Order: sequence, then structure tokens, then C-alpha cells
Amino acid sequence: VPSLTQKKFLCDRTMWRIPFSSNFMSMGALTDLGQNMLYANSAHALDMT
Amino acid sequence: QPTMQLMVPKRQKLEEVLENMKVD
Amino acid sequence: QAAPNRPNYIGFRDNFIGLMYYNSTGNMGVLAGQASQLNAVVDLQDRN
Amino acid sequence: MPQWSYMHIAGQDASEYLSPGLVQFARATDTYFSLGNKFRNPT
Amino acid sequence: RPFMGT
Amino acid sequence: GSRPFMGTWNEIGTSQ
Repeated sequence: VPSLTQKKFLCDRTMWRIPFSSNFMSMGALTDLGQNMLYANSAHALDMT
Repeated sequence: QPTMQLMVPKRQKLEEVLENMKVD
Repeated sequence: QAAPNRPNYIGFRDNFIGLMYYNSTGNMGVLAGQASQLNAVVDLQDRN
Repeated sequence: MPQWSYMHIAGQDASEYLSPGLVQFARATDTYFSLGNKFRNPT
Repeated sequence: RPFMGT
Repeated sequence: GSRPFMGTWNEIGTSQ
């Protein structure tokens, strides 16, 4: 009988991550972009939805 | 496309809204 | 009829979580010498 | 043996058939970018 | 050069 | 250098 496909993405027991960094890579622990001259050298507020 | 910024809000003397080291 | 009763296994949590009052600054611990008794573990409440 | 030299079948290894510079790039950048799997090291 | 971290 | 006739790379490399 004609059928329409569905797709879930179940992924549990883990946390999402978004490395604050230039190329999203873990090349260190004190990120290359958390040390820059526009974030660690300037105030900044943020809002995320 | 360097979408440049130019604006850094710091604060005379130049500390940025902050928070210091708690000691015991 | 009858049936069995759904199992309910009770048991103390993994690595005994939630049994040592962590991170609740209202009731923290202290590790200070019998000395200037200033606490040595000032735990935040927003750090888990 | 010039044929098995400039195909790196049985000859010099990677560390010394690169430049004195590209080995530096490939040994400094190996945590984020890996220029180590491209080249052939013969045995 | 000059990069890696440590 | 005094018994190099082992798996080699360009230097007697496989000498450990």
C-alpha cells in the first residue's frame, strides 16, 4: 500500500556540544577563539533561543 | 567579507563586567 | 485472573549519587584544620 | 633504481623526502590537520 | 612555524 | 651501525 517514510534520531545518554572555537575543533582546552582580541579582550552579552 | 565589528564595550580602567576569585 | 506485579528494583544510586549533599551551599561540608576553622571547600550552587 | 625512487616504492622515507619545511608543518599540525597519511613511507 | 598547544 | 641488515626504512630503522 503506498507508503510514506519516517525518520527519528534517537540519541540518548549524551550531551550536545558546541565548542566555542574558530573551526569547532578541540585543538586545546583554552580555545583559540576564547583567547582572541574580540572576546577575551572585550565585554559581550548574548542571548540564545 | 571580514564583517568587521569595531566596537568593544569595556569600562574605563578597562575591566569587563566580571567576577573575582573566591578564597577560603 | 491474576498477574504478576511489575518489577520495581530499589537500590542505592550509581556511585551513591545524592547521598552526600553536594553543591547545595545551604549544607556544604568542610575540610579545615583544627586551626583557623575557615572552611576549605566553598562549593558553588550553580556548579554540579 | 630510479624507478623505485620517484614513486617511493622502496626508497627514502617521508621525513626526508619532504622539504625541511613541510615535515615541520606535518609534525606541528597533527592534532587538527593531518598531512601524514597522504605521503608514502617505504619499508 | 608556531602552533599546537602546551 | 654494526649489525644493520634488519627491516629497514632509509635508516636501519627497524633497529627498535
